[PDB]
Amino acid sequence: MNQNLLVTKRDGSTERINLDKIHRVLDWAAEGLHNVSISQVELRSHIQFYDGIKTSDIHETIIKAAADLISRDAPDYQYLAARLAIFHLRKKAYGQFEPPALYDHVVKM
Amino acid sequence: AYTTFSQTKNDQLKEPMFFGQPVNVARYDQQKYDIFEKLIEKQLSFFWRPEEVDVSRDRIDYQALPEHEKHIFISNLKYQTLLDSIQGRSPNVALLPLISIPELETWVETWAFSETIHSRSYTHIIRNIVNDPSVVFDDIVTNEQIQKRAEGISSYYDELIEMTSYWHLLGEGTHTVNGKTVTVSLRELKKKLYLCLMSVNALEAIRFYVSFACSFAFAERELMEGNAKIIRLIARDEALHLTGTQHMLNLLRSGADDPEMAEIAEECKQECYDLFVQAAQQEKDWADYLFRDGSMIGLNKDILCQYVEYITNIRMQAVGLDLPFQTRSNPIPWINTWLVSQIDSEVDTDDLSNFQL
Amino acid sequence: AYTTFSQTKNDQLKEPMFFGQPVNVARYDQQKYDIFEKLIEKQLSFFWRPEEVDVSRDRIDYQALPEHEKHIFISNLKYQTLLDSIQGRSPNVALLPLISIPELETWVETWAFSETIHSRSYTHIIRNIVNDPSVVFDDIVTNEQIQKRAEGISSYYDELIEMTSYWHLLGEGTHTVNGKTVTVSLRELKKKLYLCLMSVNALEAIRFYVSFACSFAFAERELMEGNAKIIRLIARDEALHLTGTQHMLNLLRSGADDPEMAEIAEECKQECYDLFVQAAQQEKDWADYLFRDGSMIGLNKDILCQYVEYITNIRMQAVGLDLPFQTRSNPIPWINTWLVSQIDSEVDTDDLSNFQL
Ligand SMILES: Cc1cn([C@H]2C[C@H](O)[C@@H](COP(=O)(O)OP(=O)(O)OP(=O)(O)O)O2)c(=O)[nH]c1=O
Ligand SMILES: Nc1ncnc2c1ncn2[C@H]1C[C@H](O)[C@@H](COP(=O)(O)OP(=O)(O)O)O1
Ligand SMILES: [Mg+2]
Repeated sequence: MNQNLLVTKRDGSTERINLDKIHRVLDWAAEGLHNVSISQVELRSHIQFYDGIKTSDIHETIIKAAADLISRDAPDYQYLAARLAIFHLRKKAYGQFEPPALYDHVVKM
Repeated sequence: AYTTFSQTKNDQLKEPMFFGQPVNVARYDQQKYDIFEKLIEKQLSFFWRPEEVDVSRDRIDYQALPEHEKHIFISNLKYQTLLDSIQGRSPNVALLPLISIPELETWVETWAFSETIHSRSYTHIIRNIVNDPSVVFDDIVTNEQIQKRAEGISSYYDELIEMTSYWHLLGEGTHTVNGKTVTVSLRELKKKLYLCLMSVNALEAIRFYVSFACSFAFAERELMEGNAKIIRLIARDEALHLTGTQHMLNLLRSGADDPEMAEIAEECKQECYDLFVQAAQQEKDWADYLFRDGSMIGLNKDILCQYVEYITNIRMQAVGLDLPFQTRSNPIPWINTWLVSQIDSEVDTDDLSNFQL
Repeated sequence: AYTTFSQTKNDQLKEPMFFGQPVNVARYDQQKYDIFEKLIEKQLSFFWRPEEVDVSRDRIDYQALPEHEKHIFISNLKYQTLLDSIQGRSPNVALLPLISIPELETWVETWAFSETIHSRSYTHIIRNIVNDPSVVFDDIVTNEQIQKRAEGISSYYDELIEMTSYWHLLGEGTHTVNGKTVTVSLRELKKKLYLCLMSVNALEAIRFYVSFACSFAFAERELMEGNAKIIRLIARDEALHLTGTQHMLNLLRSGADDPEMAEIAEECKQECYDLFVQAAQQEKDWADYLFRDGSMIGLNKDILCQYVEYITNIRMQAVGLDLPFQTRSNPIPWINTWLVSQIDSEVDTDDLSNFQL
């Protein structure tokens, strides 16, 4: 009984839900860190999938999830949740990860 | 040859674990190794039945799962049904004609018996989530992705059973059977026993714990919770089982039980390392089949393969084998949950004057 | 040869009980003969542990017994420990390599496991009525009146195990083993299986029930009541055990499972008859040893020998054998407790006037 749910990307468009996108983002942020768990972040997100779910709400939830795992035993989560948030702020301001040129930005602002 | 009641009156406390005099009188007031008596008492106290677990909600959850998550769950269930199918009969067939102390004989029978409850619980789970269980069971023997791993594990049992039959019928020595020459070496038989126990330890302490991760990953999402309740009881048994094979292996390897066995353990140390590493690679390969159609929240190929390497290092170190994989922190820490049980208003002005501003 | 997981996909419903394809996948959703599936569920429901029974008072009763009654009780306990020591391992060793349907495989393993609980309870009883359990256990292997029947009973198991090993190693045919010629006949293997099951049926349905009479006769005197509770639990299992062997024997004898087996059952009818008669005669002699120094309230040589003839006729008829003893009523009917389980004041003057005095 597959429903084939849709997610809403940042540019308004929709596509099939693909969990590998979430896997790659977390694997990117946890690279080089010690005693962190991609699996932990996903399961503790308790992310509720509905057809048409905003991709920004998905990402903002896993930020809170990784942020709440910052502990004495797993201190490197302070950097996992930070990289997820820096990544989030790049999209919010630029629509991509790579920032524009310093001159081009000042002109627009 | 093997006898069901040996005539000799022997001091059972001085017999070895294996290949000594076949057990005659079954007594439990004394033990040579009390680890097996404790394992018996502990397994009997854990006695559970599958029907005592509510699995009614699991039928709804399963039908609601995405198509590829149905695949992950039912493939992990078929593989479980296979492994504990072997484990139901094999310790009884392969070890009972070799055991020579009573506490180990009865533990092996208790060990095997507890496995049949697992086999029955798999039937219970299957018949409560699918419409025709025959579709699920018939795929266990014919599906090419499962039976490949069956013959790897069963071979160690089969080869030990065969040499045991020659050792009982012909005894040790060089023989001719239908012209062809047949050599029966007790040292080569002790070697097949050791290698078999190593295979079973990797089966119960690595292969099944990889399967536990899948069953409990559905439960961390509050799905298939009736299955998870049963798998949790099974995991509690499986912890006793691997403890048994670890204690056998380490007692054999240290020469404490049989001095000859210590060197035989060293001649196998390379085979046993390759045996464990192979099991890990086989389970890593099995993970690729589970997620061939997609992954789920909290578990994919990489996560499960990391757990394979994580749990393999632990198990192999427990039996004196070199670690084959890199050091790693637990990639699924959530799995450990399932694998274990005013103002005092008074002032003193005189004391304050005793002070220089 | 024997394999712990056969690769061929067989319809397990069309396999025979014995000598067919070794069981692969263990499923319990369907059966060829559902009698064994019911025996499994019923044995699982009876699960008990020896320590859950209070046997502390039994020590006082035992020390107060007359000297010859200590003998009667303790001799019946050594014989019980002996028989269920054999029964602990033998069904697993002798039958698992021959079973070809899953429901019968799991029953035999459950049957054997439940016997290990009996062996553990005998250790429980012994260590709670005597001061040094080693005194009792060390006498079991050497005892003159026991070892005669111990080796007699184990032989049927041993000979079946031996032929089974040759049948797996060499297969059917005429072979040469170290010069000497060795013939492997499946028909002779089916014959040893049938004779063994007959011996096991006489062991569990006659030999043990003679022992039940002794254990429960003390209980009718409110003595050794902790032992009686355990023996009562053993008797409940023992009824399940002999029912299994009765169904095996009758299915083999009636040709339902194997057409060849029907003829083999008829060629053995004389041996099986002499086998039961020998067992019955052995227990009467065993009864003669028990009361050698005197009798007790409710039980002597005549009473116990009468029960031997009584229980023997019942068992032998259950498997289609001629009755060897005279018809008799139950000489100890008390044993069955332990083995089974104003005025409507209105008048109608009209209706009364409708009457001629
Ligand atoms: C910034 C950065 C991201 N990544 C990872 C994190 C992201 O998962 C991915 C970049 O994200 P995107 O390029 O947005 O890829 P996407 O998987 O969301 O697909 P699309 O938006 O086209 O539908 O690559 C790197 O591997 N290296 C990097 O330097
Ligand atoms: N098809 C999809 N289904 C579910 N989640 C997705 C997805 N694509 C991306 N995501 C998740 C992964 C990231 O953690 C989060 C933000 O991703 P992004 O690359 O910033 O947005 P987008 O790809 O929508 O432009 O959304
Ligand atoms: Mg993107």
